[PDB]
Amino acid sequence: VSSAIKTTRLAEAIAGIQLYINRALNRIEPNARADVSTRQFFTDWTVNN
Amino acid sequence: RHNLSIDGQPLSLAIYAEPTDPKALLTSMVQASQGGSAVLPGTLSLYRF
Repeated sequence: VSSAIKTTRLAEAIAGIQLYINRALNRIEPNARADVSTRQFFTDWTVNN
Repeated sequence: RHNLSIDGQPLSLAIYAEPTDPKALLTSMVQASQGGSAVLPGTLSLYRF
């Protein structure tokens, strides 16, 4: 990204973890725990994302 | 990444630091050292003063 765009530490942490969750749930990174990925939080990912 | 909109319009107004005005130029008279004439010994006239 360019130096012009700004953010906050908490906002950037949220963006990073959101990206990680999407990659894990969509089988993009191997060895993802299939038991953990069925938690109620991840089932409702359509509104928790 | 480059701080543009979906259409490509920039989102930050730029600056250029306006050029520094016209310039004043002046001329001046110049003088130099000048000498004078000399005096020679005088002739003796044939006539009275």
